[PDB]
Amino acid sequence: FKNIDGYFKIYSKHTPIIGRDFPQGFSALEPLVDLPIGINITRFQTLLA
Amino acid sequence: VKNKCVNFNFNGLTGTGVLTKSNKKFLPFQQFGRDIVDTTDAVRDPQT
Ligand SMILES: *[C@@H]1O[C@H](CO)[C@@H](O)[C@H](O)[C@H]1NC(C)=O
Repeated sequence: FKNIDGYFKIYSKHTPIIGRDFPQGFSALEPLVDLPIGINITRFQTLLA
Repeated sequence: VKNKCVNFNFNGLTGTGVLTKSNKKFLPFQQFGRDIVDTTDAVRDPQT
């Protein structure tokens, strides 16, 4: 997640594999949605299920 | 038109050259494309 000059930017990439947590193998991140929000953001939090 | 020197105005990108079907791997988000030294080389057709 990046929010330079507003214009909220996100990138995503999915790699299921079978190795352990957070492998060292490389992987690129493709952009998914680029939506121009253009507001002030300092805090960040997640949700659960 | 293809295989002919024409002046193109592709989505505001004005220039002159010859356009032919390419065999690149434009990802869906990719729009403009380029070459090694920073010149627009392969532009995907927005319609087709
Ligand atoms: C109009 O643009 C849409 C968006 O991709 C697509 O259906 C096609 O490029 C155009 N349809 C025409 C010219 O009939």
